[PDB]
Amino acid sequence: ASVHGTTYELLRRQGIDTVFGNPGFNELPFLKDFPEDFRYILALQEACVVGIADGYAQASRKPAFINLHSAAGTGNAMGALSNARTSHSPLIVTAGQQTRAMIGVEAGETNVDAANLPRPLVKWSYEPASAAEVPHAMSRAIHMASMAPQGPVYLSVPYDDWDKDADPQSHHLFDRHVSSSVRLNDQDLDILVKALNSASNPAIVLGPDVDAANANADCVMLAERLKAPVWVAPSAPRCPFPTRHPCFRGLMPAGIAAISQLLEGHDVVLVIGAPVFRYYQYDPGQYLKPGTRLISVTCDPLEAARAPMGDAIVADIGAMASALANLVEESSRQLPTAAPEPAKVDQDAGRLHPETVFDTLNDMAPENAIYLNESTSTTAQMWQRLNMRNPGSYYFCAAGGLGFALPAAIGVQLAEPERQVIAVIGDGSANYSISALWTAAQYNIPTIFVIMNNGTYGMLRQFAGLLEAENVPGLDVPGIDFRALAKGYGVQALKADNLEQLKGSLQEALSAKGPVLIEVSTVSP
Ligand SMILES: Cc1ncc(C[n+]2csc(CCOP(=O)(O)OP(=O)(O)O)c2C)c(N)n1
Ligand SMILES: [Mg+2]
Repeated sequence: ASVHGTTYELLRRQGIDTVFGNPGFNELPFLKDFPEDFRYILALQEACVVGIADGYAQASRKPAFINLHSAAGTGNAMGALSNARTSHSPLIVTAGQQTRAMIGVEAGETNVDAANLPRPLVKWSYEPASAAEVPHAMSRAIHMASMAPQGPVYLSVPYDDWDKDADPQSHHLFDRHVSSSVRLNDQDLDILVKALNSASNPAIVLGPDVDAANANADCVMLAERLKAPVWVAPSAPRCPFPTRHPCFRGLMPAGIAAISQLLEGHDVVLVIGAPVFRYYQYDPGQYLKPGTRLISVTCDPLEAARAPMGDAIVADIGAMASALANLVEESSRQLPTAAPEPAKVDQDAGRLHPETVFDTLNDMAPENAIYLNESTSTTAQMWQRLNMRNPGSYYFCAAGGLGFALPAAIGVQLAEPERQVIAVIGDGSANYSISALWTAAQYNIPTIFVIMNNGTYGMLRQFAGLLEAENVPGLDVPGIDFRALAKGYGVQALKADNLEQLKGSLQEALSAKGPVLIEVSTVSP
């Protein structure tokens, strides 16, 4: 049968038909004789490779298979893998390794200490000891990434292994299925349910793993029965709730003191699918005001152990959310009032304000559109001004790693052809993963790229305001032509220097059959 044939049989039997890669010499014996039932998505830089696969996996809610070249190709993808760890993203990262006979010699393209290079961003890293073990190793790689908490995994395979004969017992791997859909036992669950019904002013914090689980609808019901406000946890990688539902309270501030003040007055605070408050800024204070008890449901033991406060349960987010929403009694309390409609900012005929750009997206864009965010100074306004009523409608780099949104948008749009993907990316952020645009052109993935050009790293200048950071170099990015960049990679390029220009550009981009980039002149932060 051979390792090559057996592995490709194992991948299809495990449901994988797509390979996101940038080719290399160690990868040719694996890439050769490519099965007709598989499809290869090529990106020009390995950060783009993983980013595309990442968005594809997050929207599909299935594993994604990557093929990179040795250490150099693995190294270029490490920033993406960092984002891919904090988003519990099921990624099977494979890298070709030199012939076993020359690894000790360290011949050119040898990945030295290969399993250590991904760490500590990968749940599992491995280099098989024997060619016939490779399929088994791939099997571990798939399940490791698939099993909760979902995470990136790494497998280095010497290129001489693919032609060798596979183990005849490797066929037992093909139909292996491991379940993680677990929930709290009835006795402890009923205790929790009794505490939610007893709470006089409960509150719900929802994290990215809620959207990863597609537990949004269950979380809506739970919020309705509890008649409880709902916040999305800070540094949110995803949107787990309808942003215009009367219970939704918006994006929590990323500060210790600021979160405990918001939570003050709620006896029970139920967190689901979220790390227990990840803070960006140092806002020292009380983690919790007195009279507030916190219960956290998480798929990740690291999150449960990490918490500075509260109880925690390590279970499946989907199974827990569905159990809690169907078990709780409907509260007599009145439903919370929907947050106020956002105000319209003054907009002259000149450079566009971010608020105006987000309002124009909301009226113009489809109700089932998918948004992506790498405009770091405008996140607060984007959450307020974009009505996202459906799951899988928002993605933001989980670890804050720039270069995610542009390639990921191509991956999401590939995963969801029926939904229109609009990526709002700031200037400067677009540079990290710029080559990915080519993949959208070559495969005609019709992602819309909206570039917010202010000529600066807006968030960095704003933050340098918090604290007296004066005379900080490297904060301005003047003189980039994004329409020229989009042409270089074959993406149709549009511009928008005013509102009417923006309105027209958007209507055109929505009608386009190919990818489109719109460079937007925006006002400085
Ligand atoms: C890979 C990486 N490099 C650098 C940073 C630091 N960083 C955080 S926000 C930011 C500015 C982003 O620029 P832009 O898209 O213009 O954002 P805005 O003007 O909206 O703040 C930078 C450089 C990062 N988070 N990740
Ligand atoms: Mg900017």
